[PDB]
Amino acid sequence: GLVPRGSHMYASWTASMSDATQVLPGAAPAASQSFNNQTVRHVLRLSLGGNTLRVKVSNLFGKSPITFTAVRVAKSTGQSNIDVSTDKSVTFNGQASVTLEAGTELVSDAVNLEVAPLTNIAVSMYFSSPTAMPTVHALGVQTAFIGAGNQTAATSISAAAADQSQSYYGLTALEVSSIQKTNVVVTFGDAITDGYKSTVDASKRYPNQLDDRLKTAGFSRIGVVNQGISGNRWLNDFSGPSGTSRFDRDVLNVTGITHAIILLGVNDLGFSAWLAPTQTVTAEQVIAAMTTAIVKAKAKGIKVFVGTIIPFKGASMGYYYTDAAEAKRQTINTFIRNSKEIDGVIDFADALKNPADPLTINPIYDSGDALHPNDAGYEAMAAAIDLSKLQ
Ligand SMILES: [Cl-]
Ligand SMILES: [Cl-]
Ligand code: NA
Ligand code: NA
Repeated sequence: GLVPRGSHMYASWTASMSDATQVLPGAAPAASQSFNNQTVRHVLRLSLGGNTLRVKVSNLFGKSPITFTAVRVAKSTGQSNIDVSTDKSVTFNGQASVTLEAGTELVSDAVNLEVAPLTNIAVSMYFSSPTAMPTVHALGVQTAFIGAGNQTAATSISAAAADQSQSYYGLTALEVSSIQKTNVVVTFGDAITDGYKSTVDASKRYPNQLDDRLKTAGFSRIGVVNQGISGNRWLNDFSGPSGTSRFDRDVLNVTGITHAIILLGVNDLGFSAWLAPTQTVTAEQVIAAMTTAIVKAKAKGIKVFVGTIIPFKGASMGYYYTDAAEAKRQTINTFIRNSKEIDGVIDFADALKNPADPLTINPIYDSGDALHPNDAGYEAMAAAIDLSKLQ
């Protein structure tokens, strides 16, 4: 019969936030990027369509307040171009401008813009004042366009190509409303979830390719959102907040989450040889962090899947990959494969390993650094997932 008409919001796109100024122990300080009477137009792919949308902006890692002078949305027509007939003001309690204190985030009012799954929209922000923006998604695998003055409603961004970025600035979620029964799959992890070495602007991250499989099978109401951070670790900050500290924000608190795919840990193992020798961790400490995250998500009724850690022999031998890192990887993967607490294993390691040597990534799936997959490898990761488990 008729689907009950109650409308609800669902996360359609996400980006986990990092503090661009945080550095490793013993490292030199790093400056945040700043805007000053400038517009940044972001482009993002929606996983879920629907009738209205809202934008979640962020000053989570600011050291002082920031003011979004204007925020607007429109359908993207490629590069920095928009369909101006779809341009809409994004308001916050009815106001076009909004100030976020340091450490806070805010979701906008609903915007009356009907949107379709697997389409791109542009989210444009104008900062009239000098604005430090340490709160970023560093590796967006997507071009952002920066121009002078308030260009938020302009058909394109007029500026030099050298001003472009591949980050997201203070933009962390896009939610879209629907009356339909809807699942939301959160992919949580590091660069291999984030999509590092997949083709920029091509939507070839593994969660994108999983999304493609779902829609091709007819499940337009099963969404996939990306909560990967390149360089992320379970147990220590950098790159990005530790996985254990961000799990509530980036997984449990995602609007409409029903399923989580967790793939995290290789950087806990790889960072201690050289990047961060004071942060050596054991497989047992990684397993303890995973355990607590699994317990919390299951207590919320979320279906929890854990991926095995993909082989990475050859990745900066002696300085990231080591015999100690491999032994920890083996222990962690054995724990994952035999766990009765999780709803299922996704054996990414088995799917991507080299038939000639299981400690290395399959050459056809290797971006070239022995650690990050290429587009074909991210396609193979998505192909290894049982879609009946996301129902
Ligand atoms: Cl307006
Ligand atoms: Cl690169
Ligand atoms: Na900060
Ligand atoms: Na959240």
